[PDB]
Amino acid sequence: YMSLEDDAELLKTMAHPMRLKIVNELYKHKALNVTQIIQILKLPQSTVSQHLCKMRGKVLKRNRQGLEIYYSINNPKVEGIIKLLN
Amino acid sequence: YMSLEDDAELLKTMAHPMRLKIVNELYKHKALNVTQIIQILKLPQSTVSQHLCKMRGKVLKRNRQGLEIYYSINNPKVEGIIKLLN
Repeated sequence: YMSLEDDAELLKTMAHPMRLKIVNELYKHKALNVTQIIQILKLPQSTVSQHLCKMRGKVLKRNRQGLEIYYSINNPKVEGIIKLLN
Repeated sequence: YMSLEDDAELLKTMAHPMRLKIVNELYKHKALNVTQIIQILKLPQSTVSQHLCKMRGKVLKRNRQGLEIYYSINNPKVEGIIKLLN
């Protein structure tokens, strides 16, 4: 059941159009900082930050390089799903 | 062809433990009626029917053969995702 709950929560977290767009970009670029993500998506800074915040942990991993914060996919399942969808 | 919104909505519809169980079972048995599903999941008919109702047309296909109504997976993305999740 835990494998099912984990998986259900993963899908739930990814289940938003702009979040899938963010995950796809991270899949295409491996790792991106918030500024880069904003640039590509052309969305309000706060919109991107809100999405990244909700995704951090189960879908994305956060890494700090200097003063920049880099996001990348934190689970092989996420990458597999994004590939299947695009 | 499916849009970004269709993909997000697909994940949202599958984002429930028992729904993932249902999809996995259909993946393994190919065709199952409500009674077979209720007996496999060991859940109330009310609960199972609601999940099937929400999934029909987006995640699952409803089929009729004589007096029997059975479900199957006809969306490639759904099959692809359930395989990746196991």
